[PDB]
Amino acid sequence: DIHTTAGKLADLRRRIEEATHAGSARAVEKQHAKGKLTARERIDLLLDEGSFVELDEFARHRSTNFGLDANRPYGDGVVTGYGTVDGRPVAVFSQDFTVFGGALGEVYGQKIVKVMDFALKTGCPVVGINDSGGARIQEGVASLGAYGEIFRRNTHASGVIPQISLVV
Amino acid sequence: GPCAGGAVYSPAITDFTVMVDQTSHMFITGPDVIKTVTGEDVGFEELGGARTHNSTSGVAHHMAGDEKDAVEYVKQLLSYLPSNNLSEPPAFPEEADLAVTDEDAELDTIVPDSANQPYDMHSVIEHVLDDAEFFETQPLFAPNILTGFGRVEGRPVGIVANQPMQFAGCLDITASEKAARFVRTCDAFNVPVLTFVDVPGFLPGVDQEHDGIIRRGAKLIFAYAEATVPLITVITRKAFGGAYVVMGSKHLGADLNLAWPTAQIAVMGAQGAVNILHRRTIADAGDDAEATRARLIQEYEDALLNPYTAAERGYVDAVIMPSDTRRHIVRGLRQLRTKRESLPPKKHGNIPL
Amino acid sequence: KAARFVRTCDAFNVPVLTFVDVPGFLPGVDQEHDGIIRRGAKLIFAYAEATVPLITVITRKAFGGAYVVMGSKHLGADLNLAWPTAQIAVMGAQGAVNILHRRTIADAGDDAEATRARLIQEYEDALLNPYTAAERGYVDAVIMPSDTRRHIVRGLRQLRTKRESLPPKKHGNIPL
Amino acid sequence: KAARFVRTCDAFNVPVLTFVDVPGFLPGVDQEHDGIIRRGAKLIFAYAEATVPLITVITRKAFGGAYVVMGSKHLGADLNLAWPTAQIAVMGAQGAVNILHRRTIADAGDDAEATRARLIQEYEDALLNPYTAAERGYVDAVIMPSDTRRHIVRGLRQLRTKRESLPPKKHGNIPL
Repeated sequence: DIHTTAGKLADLRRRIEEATHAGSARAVEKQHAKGKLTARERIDLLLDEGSFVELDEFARHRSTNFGLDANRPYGDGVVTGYGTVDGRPVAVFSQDFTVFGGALGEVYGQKIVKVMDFALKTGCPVVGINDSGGARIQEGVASLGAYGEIFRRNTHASGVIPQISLVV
Repeated sequence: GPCAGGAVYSPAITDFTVMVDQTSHMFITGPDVIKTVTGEDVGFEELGGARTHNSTSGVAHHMAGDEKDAVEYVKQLLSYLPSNNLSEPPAFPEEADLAVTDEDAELDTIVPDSANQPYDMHSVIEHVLDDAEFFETQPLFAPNILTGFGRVEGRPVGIVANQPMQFAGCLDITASEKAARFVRTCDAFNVPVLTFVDVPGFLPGVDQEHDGIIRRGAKLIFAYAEATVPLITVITRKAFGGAYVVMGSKHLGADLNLAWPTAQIAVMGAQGAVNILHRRTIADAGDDAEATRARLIQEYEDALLNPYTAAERGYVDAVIMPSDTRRHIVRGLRQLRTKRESLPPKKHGNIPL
Repeated sequence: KAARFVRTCDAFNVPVLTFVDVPGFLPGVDQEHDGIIRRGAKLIFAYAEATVPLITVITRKAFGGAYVVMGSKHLGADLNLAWPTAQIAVMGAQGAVNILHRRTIADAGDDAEATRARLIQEYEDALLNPYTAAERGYVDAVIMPSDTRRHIVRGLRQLRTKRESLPPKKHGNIPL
Repeated sequence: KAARFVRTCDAFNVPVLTFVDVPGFLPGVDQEHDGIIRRGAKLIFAYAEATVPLITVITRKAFGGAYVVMGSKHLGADLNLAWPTAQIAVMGAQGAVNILHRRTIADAGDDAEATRARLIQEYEDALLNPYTAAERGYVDAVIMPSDTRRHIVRGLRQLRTKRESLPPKKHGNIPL
């Protein structure tokens, strides 16, 4: 059902599949056409097996501009979380080009800020995996605000925690 | 033994007070003076015995059966705390096996189908702690909330959790003060705090309001917002209105907030919500008030009485399978143990009293 | 009420002046069951924690624990004054003589109830004053009531530069 | 030029006032090959690093990344003002409509070039202003141009006591 504990658990499983498979099929395949991996496969390559703990897996955008609300993919275009690399703590974000062309929006901006704050708070490096067409135009100035919030963190974290950018 | 007159204020300022049933008493004024001044008759045990101070006054943290048991309780207490505030609690490191065990699976079915049927939160707590060992403090006082210590991978942690099995697990004056001082005790001594949430709201009552729930309930919010030790919160089932915010929410500073699929995070109950949200649509076409309302209530429950809207906004970091709580707590504490945080400089805060 | 007020003044660098006339704590089962032990201890904590200037003046009653609680020198008060009318003692004379001379009435209680009055009178004239406290320096001076304003003004002038701190800590653990 | 100047002011406790009218970054292969990515980032770093009072006024153009770079609130500006003539948006209307309506012209391009003008006009009157930024609090107020001096004077009076710091570090690692 849906009104029983068992049904609620089954429901989570369905959402998990959807979240782990966001981004249209005709996009995930084109990316694969090139010598590229998915945003999630890149995180797997980097982090030690079984160490990845995802944050905001079910985040969804709040825009209603230019029909953007027609689809609200779980994760909103970026995969974020914490894990370990060679047994040491690392925070990571991996932009998903298959979702809205990887264009950076408000919630997608906020997810990056959350991992950045987590890294600063716990004192570990941040590895950012970039693959984005640019700002999510539909969101207007909200997209620029998101960039700004990230830039501020980059600057405050400079010389505090290692920040490595992987551009793929 | 006896602790009478102003002398009781010393133990009061200390962190934990342990009494012995039937052979220890604490009181500012004795029965004699009370009788001559107020004419009221009261016995020593009823006035300030160990049971009284562990269940009514909120002064004692434990009632032992005898002196030997009391001393053991003290040793246990010390084993979870550091020697001073410059050190992290004493730890005997041990790597946990994160493979899902039969015990972990038990959590998937611990939550009843019926919303009003309670479950013992003690079981949830024990499932995430090493050896399923939970050292409870103030068990007899404000049973609607649980406080105590445990260990995760050998490292001491503090626990705060609503108990739906007692008084519906609602937050009242006593529960708020009980949990508030415990969180501050943990924080002052570098002990991480794990919070388990299942709160329907605040306990209704003219007595609660007249006794100062506004200023006393706020102590818990202050405790969580002030804490700089690692804070991990898990919402098992109910999380409505202000109570949701008070129980170690991310908005107060919780570092990792998890929610089971059974979690219901909403501003208020569905019935109460629809009466407001739809008072006009229900006024019109009064030929079907009870039919239109019932339909509106069902839709509100199915749409918002879950944790997915909070998850959309990042108020909760993840919605997890109940059986995966231990894994999330273990991996969470590993990363958060290096947490460094500070509040604005000040002589001290001005917490409500 | 007083506890939070003191902490507010202290947090914001405002000196605190305390005037004392307290016979003790209000007796009552409700007081005990409602937590007077942990709630009354808040006032002690506030005074002991304070680093702002603290001047206390005992007009008249200052008995037992209440005496200690009301900005006593023992908690850290910087200047403690007492009027001649002050009565600083462990407890009331009656309650004292009953203890101190309990075994010296029980003997031939016949024609002894009247004599209690005399021993009580002796305890009051001997100890219900501020001079024993003054001998020990618990109070810095016994002053004429009319001299109170002078003492407060001159006191604050000197204490204005007070610098004091508590042991390093994230925060205290005041009773809640 | 602006980056070092801002850092100089900040190092020596001098408040910084920024006036904005930027259409974007200067296009050019030379700009890219010469390192605009690392050199342009210096200005962002300077504003984000600054702890001196920061007041910014957008007169007119504020598009894309350039908007963020010119002392935006997102970098830490304390008071951000905008005149009614300000145009705060992701990019120019033309470049926007081309994207936002790319698939809704490609269909029957015949008699469609003229209609682009209308959609462009709609984007300008709807978004090329400072009101969407104001709805979100990106700018603290939309003011009359003549009211600028008043806002700056009153702003600096309050911000003069600003106290802020960055995370502890030996030093930052600004792009070089």
